[PDB]
Amino acid sequence: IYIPDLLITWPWQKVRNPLLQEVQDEANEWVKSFVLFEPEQFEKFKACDFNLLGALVGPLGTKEELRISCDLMNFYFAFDEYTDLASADEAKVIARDVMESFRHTDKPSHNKITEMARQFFERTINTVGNDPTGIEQFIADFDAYTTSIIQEADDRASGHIRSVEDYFILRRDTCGGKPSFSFFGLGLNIPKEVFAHPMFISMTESATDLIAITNDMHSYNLEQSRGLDGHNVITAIMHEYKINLQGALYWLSGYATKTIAKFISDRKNLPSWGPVVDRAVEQYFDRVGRCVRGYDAWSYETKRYYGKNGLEIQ
Amino acid sequence: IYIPDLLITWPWQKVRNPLLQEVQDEANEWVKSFVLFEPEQFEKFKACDFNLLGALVGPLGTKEELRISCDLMNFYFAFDEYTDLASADEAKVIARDVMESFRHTDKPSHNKITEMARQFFERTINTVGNDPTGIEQFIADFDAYTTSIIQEADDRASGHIRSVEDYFILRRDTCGGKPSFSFFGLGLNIPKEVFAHPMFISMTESATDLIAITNDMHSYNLEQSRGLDGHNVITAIMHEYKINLQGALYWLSGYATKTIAKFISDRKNLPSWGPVVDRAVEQYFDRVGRCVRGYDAWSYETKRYYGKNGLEIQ
Repeated sequence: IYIPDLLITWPWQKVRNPLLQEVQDEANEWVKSFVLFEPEQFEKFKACDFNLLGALVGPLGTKEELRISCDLMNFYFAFDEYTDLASADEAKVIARDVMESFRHTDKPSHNKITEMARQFFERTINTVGNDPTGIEQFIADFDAYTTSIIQEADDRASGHIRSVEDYFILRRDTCGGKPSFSFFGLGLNIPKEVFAHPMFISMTESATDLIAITNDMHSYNLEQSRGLDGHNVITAIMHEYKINLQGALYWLSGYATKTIAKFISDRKNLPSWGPVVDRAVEQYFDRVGRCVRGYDAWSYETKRYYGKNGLEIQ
Repeated sequence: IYIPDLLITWPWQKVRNPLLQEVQDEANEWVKSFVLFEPEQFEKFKACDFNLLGALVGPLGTKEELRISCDLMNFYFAFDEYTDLASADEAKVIARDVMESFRHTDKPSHNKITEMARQFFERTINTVGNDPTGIEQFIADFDAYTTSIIQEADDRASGHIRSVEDYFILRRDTCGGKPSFSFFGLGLNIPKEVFAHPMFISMTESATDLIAITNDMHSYNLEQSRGLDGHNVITAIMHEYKINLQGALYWLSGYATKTIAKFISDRKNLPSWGPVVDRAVEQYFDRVGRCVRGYDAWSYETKRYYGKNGLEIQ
């Protein structure tokens, strides 16, 4: 099997924040203070290695900025664990309380996950400053993310094979790209009208697809090993186009090439909103660029470790 | 080799204007009047079958509307023939004169190709009415089309294998999609500002890629049955991604799927410009839809007739 590099045409290159190993400890301290880690649960947690992910995607900056980058990825883990054996309606209330903790960090929390959420976002606004419009964008993205996951666990145990179109509509919210992008953009004070511009949304959608499909390609070998390969884009493509695994990977390479080319073209054709926000929007998608590359780096290294492997029998 | 259907997700369906056979004569009794056909030259002209293209592609309407639709396709051929043995700077002058013939149908012409151009456009404006903004769009599309072909024939006899990105930048002008779209849109009186809207340009680019890649895929067997065709998108993909023919076709299927999905998404997210313009833009891309399907229909039937079984081991 030949596995194409879906990001060969993605200009942003992999860079590890050097300040890791200097926040990796106090970051792992913080999380354990909120999660009663069982043995075997601490394993797969640290075998995922969410702090490295923060170092690959977050701004290259102060030790405090790498701090909040580590908390985001760790908070995503903690939120999923805290709501693991919760029902749909309970999960929706928990997510709504988490979003209230983000909106008002001055108000006190009422449980482990609202306190975690309150601390992490209070730290973030200390480091990054006030950003009314950015904060609203992030909470809106966090809401669409939590909804998609809670309501996909409500769909689970069903015999329908998802089409390629329906795979993307769901995975654009489930993969957690959108709230990662809007979080790393906090402080840029981008106006609400720019976030609602179709070319902003279009570039956001293209970058999310790349996070979803790279994650599925890099995890597919693992997934198909133990019948976890049912919700993968490769399975959707093989089923819908009646082609073998090799075919579906060439297909993704084509799909990826068009997606990247439209991301870059849309960047070059954005409207101007004057010099100040233009620099902000320039910086925003620079951060998205680093984020897509950083997810692909981490998602390749962790879900099939080895070295520079390119051909397997699976 | 398995050949995918690149337009399987394209909602517009193939429909032949029933008024063909009733316009095919008097329309073919026009090109003969302007081109001195030699044997072997009148062959491929009736073996290309440009009036069926007009019937597959143009609006389903009056016999006069099918007339102007067949004139455009016929004019594209007659222009290439008239400028076949011309130099680069000579070809630019002839193209500039033709565009002047479109701008001023009242003024007399000075040669075969300016008279044909004048007679075709006066008829077109008799049928569809005046369209100042639409006429400017079409002439701009026709300028970029003639320029691209004149400069490709001038660069030719060079050692460069063109990359995938450079293949698309050229072929978006060379395939004649853009002037076809703006021509079939004549009469809709779309505002100059809607033509310059990046979502209008993006949808236009997406539909042109589909015209370029369907034509190459449907002509690739012919093109390689006679060499290796170094100017085909399949050649560019095999070279650039170091994959075989089968691989490059799966790649195209993925590239087409993303392109189509972005065309439909972009249509659904156009801004509103009021009730009159919105109906105009709805009709414009409905016609582009029919045009893309119609080109794919014609170029599958012409370049390798046979039938649709799926497989063709060549």
